[PDB]
Amino acid sequence: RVNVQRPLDALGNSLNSPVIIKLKGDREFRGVLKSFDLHMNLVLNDAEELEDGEVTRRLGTVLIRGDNIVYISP
Amino acid sequence: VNVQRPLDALGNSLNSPVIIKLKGDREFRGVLKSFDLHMNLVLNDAEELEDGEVTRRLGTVLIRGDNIVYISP
Amino acid sequence: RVNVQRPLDALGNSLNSPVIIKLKGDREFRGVLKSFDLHMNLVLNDAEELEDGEVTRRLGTVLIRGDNIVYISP
Amino acid sequence: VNVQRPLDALGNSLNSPVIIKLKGDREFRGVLKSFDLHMNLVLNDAEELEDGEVTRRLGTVLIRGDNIVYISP
Amino acid sequence: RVNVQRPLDALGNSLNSPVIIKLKGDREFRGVLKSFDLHMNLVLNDAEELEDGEVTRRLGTVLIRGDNIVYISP
Amino acid sequence: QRPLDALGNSLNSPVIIKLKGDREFRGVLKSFDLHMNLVLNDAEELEDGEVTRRLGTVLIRGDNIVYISP
Amino acid sequence: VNVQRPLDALGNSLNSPVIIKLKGDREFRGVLKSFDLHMNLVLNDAEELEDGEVTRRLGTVLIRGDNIVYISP
Repeated sequence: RVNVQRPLDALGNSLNSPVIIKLKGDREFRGVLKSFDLHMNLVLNDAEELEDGEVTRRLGTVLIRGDNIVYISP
Repeated sequence: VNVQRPLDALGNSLNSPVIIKLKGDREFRGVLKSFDLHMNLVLNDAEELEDGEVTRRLGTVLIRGDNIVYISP
Repeated sequence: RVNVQRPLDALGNSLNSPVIIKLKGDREFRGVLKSFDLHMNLVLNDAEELEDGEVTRRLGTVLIRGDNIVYISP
Repeated sequence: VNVQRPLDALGNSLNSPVIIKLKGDREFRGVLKSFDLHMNLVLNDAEELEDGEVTRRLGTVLIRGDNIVYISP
Repeated sequence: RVNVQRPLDALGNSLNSPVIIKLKGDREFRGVLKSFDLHMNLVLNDAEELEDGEVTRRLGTVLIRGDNIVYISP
Repeated sequence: QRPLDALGNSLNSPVIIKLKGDREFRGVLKSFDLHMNLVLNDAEELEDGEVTRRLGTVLIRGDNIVYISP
Repeated sequence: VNVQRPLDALGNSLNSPVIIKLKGDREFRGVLKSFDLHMNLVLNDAEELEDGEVTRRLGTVLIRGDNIVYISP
């Protein structure tokens, strides 16, 4: 299901489906996962940005730098 | 655990419940399903805690190793 | 549209197109993407630094250091 | 202790009680079982302290090196 | 004026010309760019530090470490 | 062309280690590497000048160091 | 200074007074004696400042490069 040595496959298993991205310092994105690399840089389509639990705006496409990521959940 | 391989502690916890303490004093409890040398890891049936209070439940979650303070089997 | 393993093709796809940049510390920039590298260092032309939706400064061209970027939205 | 390798101080503390001080004013105590060059390390019968008082017991724990301020063998 | 893959070449375009350096913590420096490396470490001559639009210090020659930089503009 | 020598010339001597967050340590330099990770003996931690705690031996990670004064 | 060698600025400042601005806004002033590519450096007769006023006097101090904002000869 998730190769015990490849945690990032969890992202692969979720391509083109809705995911939750928790960022550092209270930000969060919810959108369709379209792409990602080993650094966890990733692209979401039709994404909503949330700050402190509230929606700030919706972005057609967004590239998130992996270094700002805390966790990802399908 | 080889005195030169701290990560072996992780391998010895695969499929077993663990507590992940993140920076910013955030906490996660769940079943360790995967991990790499950077300590990125996947938990199943996970729960996010805040002051001993579950604030979120996730069936599966990928945690970046850079934000981890400690992992307790 | 973007290769599932190359999140950066989203930037390649946006060369010479308007983009929004969100930096750590909440600073925000808008401009025409002209260049970028794997570190996400990038150059914008006709850039505008924003705050509360207000343009607090304009720069004909600016080089932004990638390590300060949270996200980029084409 | 080789003046060319301070980590030897860790090697000399293997299986002995140590004190770990993390950034953010967090502190741990327990038996050192393993560690690497990054200073990631495992403690057994570990305890987390706050003002000298023991807040919680974690048993086995893997601590990431990047969060360490100092280690008192 | 810069290769789409070489954003740092924007620095080369400013050599011996005045530039504006914005650092973390909302600090700004202006001076003539004299040198720079791949880390964005750079040296300014006749440098001045600004705040609210006014020079708060005159530093003359100064070496600025790249990891503190947010952006650079001609 | 090698500042790390300054430390070498201080081996077995009392030094002052100033860390980030305004924390300060004083002890006898016993060992150190290129990353500036170092070991102090009879180390003393202090705040506002007053010693807060004592450590017979401590390993300090270089990445937390602001400066070292012999 | 060579347009490709920013470090020459330090070379040209050896045995000369310099101002070191550190992250956390601390300020140090003293005579530059040595430095490496990582910008670690040694100052003689260093003085620490705060809001423009001295705080401490040091005879010799080694400053780690990673904490530096800028160095002004």
